[PDB]
Amino acid sequence: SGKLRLYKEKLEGYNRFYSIVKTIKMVTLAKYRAAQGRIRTRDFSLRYTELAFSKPQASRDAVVAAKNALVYIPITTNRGSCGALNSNIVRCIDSVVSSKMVLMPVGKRGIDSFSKLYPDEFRYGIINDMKESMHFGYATFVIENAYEVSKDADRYQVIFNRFVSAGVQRNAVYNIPSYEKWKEDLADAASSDNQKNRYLFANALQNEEEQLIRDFFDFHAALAVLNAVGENELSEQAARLVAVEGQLTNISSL
Amino acid sequence: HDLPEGFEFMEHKVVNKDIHAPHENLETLRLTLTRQDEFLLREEPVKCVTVTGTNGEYGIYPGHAYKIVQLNPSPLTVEYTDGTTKKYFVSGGFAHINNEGSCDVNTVECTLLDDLDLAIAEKELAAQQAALGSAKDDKAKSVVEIRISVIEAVIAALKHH
Amino acid sequence: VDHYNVAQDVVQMLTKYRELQDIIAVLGIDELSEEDKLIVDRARKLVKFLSQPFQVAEVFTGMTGHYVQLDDTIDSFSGLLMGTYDQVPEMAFYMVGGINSVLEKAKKMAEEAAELEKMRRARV
Amino acid sequence: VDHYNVAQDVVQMLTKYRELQDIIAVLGIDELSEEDKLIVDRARKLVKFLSQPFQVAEVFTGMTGHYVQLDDTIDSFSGLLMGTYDQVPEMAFYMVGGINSVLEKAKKMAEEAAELEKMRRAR
Amino acid sequence: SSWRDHGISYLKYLNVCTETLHSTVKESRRAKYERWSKPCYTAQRPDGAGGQETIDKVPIHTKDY
Amino acid sequence: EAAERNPTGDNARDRLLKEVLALQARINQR
Amino acid sequence: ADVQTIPMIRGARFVALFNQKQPSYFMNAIVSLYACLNGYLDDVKVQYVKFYEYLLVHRDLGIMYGTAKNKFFYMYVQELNYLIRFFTLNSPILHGELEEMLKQHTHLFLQHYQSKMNAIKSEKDVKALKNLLYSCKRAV
Ligand SMILES: O=c1ccn([C@@H]2O[C@H](COP(=O)(O)OP(=O)(O)OP(=O)(O)O)[C@@H](O)[C@H]2O)c(=O)[nH]1
Repeated sequence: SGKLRLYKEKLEGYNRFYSIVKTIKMVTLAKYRAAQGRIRTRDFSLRYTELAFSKPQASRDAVVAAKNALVYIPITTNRGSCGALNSNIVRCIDSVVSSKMVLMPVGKRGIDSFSKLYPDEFRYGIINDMKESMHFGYATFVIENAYEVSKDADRYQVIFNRFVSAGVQRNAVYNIPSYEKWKEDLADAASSDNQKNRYLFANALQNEEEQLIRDFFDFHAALAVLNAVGENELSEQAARLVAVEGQLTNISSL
Repeated sequence: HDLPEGFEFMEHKVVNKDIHAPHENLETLRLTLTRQDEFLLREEPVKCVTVTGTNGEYGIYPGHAYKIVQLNPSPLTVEYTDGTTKKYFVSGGFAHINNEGSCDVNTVECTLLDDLDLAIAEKELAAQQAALGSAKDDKAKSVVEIRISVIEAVIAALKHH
Repeated sequence: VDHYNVAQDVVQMLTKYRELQDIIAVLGIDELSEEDKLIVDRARKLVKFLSQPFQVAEVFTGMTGHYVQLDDTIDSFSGLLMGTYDQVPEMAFYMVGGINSVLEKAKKMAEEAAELEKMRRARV
Repeated sequence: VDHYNVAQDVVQMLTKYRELQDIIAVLGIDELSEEDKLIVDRARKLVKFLSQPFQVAEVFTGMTGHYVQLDDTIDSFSGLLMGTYDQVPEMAFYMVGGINSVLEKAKKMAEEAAELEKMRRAR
Repeated sequence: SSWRDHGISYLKYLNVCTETLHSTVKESRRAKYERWSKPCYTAQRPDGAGGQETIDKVPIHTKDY
Repeated sequence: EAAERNPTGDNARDRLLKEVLALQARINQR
Repeated sequence: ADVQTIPMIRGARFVALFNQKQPSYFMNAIVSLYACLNGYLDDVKVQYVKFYEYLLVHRDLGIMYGTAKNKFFYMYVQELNYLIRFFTLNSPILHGELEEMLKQHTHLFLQHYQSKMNAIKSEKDVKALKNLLYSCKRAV
């Protein structure tokens, strides 16, 4: 009859969908493994970047104290089906809502999600085609656009996903204060006994010219952005596997 | 609600020696050569490293004073205690030298001098020279000058040895 | 007129949510539009809110039954549709009477969550 | 021989397009390769080019019908298969007759689009 | 040297240097290295019609510097 | 200015909603 | 099933105009369809299409604001239904006055109503507007 053939066609369509999703899983796992090589080569580029920007600070004073623009650069994936990464990033942004907040998200999903929720705190977004390897030029483009969005910005907070393991993708933050505040903190560390761990570093920077210091600041900011995007891509590939597995289970149940 | 900081996931921290501490005689330097958030050497003990900074060449041996160097497009030499020399070429970046016996060289691009070729550099240099005359404006002239300087440095490094 | 309008709005929301469930059950909630997520959340709250403990099923439900007035139902559903209760947790609407019961259950849940957060923080 | 070859090619392309529709629904057109995008475009043009206004359904459609000669159909479909009309807009093949009608409709579409652009330009 | 006077930043100088260095690489290895310099990034804002209005805040290619 | 010169069930719902929102904000703080 | 083009702008308003509770007189229905067809509702929000239609049919903005210069073509002249059926709307006898009436109605509606409707924020006013729109859906 027709209803019997209707169910037969529906089952055939589900089988085709399952096969396509399985191929997607294989392709994603290929890039997961292919770009799994980063794990051996990471965790050593950003060593003096820690000294430059790593500071244990409260989450309130740093927010309320500032009266200039607070730039935020959330990292988001172009294609959906990644998982809960974008949702968690949006939640983190929502918890930090302020009159000074400015958004320059990354990825199509981030743009489409922050344009509607935050229309008056959104200027424009950056998009990269996942064709080449995440390189320094992309990070420089992001930093230049962030500066042009708000040059008199108190800080530039980058929110990304850290791929701890195949099944653990936490949310991590890089804070990049303004050149003036960074200079003040550096001078305080160099002179005062406080910040004893950065004393040598600050004094070494002071001895050099100011153009070199500015280049150092920009260079390490770009390195942090590069690290963020790379970890986000790896987390996206892994995170993507979970979503694809969930879709496969749903299709099998259907 | 308190988000972590990406630096907490990196446990290979930087060891800074204290001001009022005894001196130690070191025979090896821990080098850390990095390109685009990727390392080629992981705290490798080497006899010395020669890096071409903006002011001039620097020969870093164990115990060198704490310093920051802004690199320029140039060769970088690494000589091990065994007596083996390894030569890279860098396009830019920074070199952080610590008095505790470490040297972190973070470059935008660090590639083996062998990977580079001569004829390619010559033809690219000729093209850049031809385009310099037809530079659209001052900015194009400066960019072409930058490229020509890089190519000349590469050619000089190749011809040296 | 208000009763009719509220009923029609609820039916439209439920119909749209049922349509969206077909996509949700295959791909996932994260594959929806920004406003589609809002519709899904409101419709889930509506579905939970429609439940009610009967005074005769206290043995099976283990909860005191409720008797909701007609006006109270209309007012509560009209308020929920407007979105003034978006902050209230979804489970606050499950097995309750009018809107006041929803708010009381939400307050109790908030107190429990605050106690748990205090215990976790003190553990540091 | 030409008629048989053209018919078989059309059938094969339509079958391939039907197969690719599932991938498009799951992945998306952007995810397909360039070799597949060309097939998709040609298959869509073929699907719309099979439609024809009949001289007896003028009331239903509101347009004059067409009578396409056998040779004209073979030539038009053969040209479409090999990409001779890859730059023609897709809608130019919808509810038309031979290839001449396709070109005339494409010209009309271009003229109206230019008029719309001029109207926007003045604004 | 003379690029600072024209407003060119340090990061653009680094990108130009890396691109030239990659162009100087042998034929075999370039296939890898060229993947670290090809620009594939763009700036977009969603308009009312839905078109992705492209921004010109920063140049993408080196020739545009 | 002229307006100034010239001169409860729903309140309970507003009070309860305000209390719930205050609690949900307090838990997020600490 | 697959960019606010003219077909997409007018299709939504046509779908909005198809909601009815009681049969509509031929003159009112044809006039409303003609107005929506010629882009007279492009500037009107989809939510306000029914209110616009109700004002067009049961009210006359031109007479209300004293800007009506038409001689015979008014929506309150129910005898125009047969004249429209005989000659059609796209005829020189009726087309000029029809366009003039539609232009005047669109201008007056937009100016005097849609500006205020878009400026409502109060909960009381929002609820009143929602009730008004729902009543309009069931009135024309
Ligand atoms: O007028 C000046 C003074 C100082 N400087 C710069 O300040 C820094 C002071 O640096 P030092 O004086 O501390 O070190 P150094 O002798 O080893 O210097 P280099 O060979 O490494 O350069 C050096 O980098 C010097 O070039 C100027 O560029 N211009």
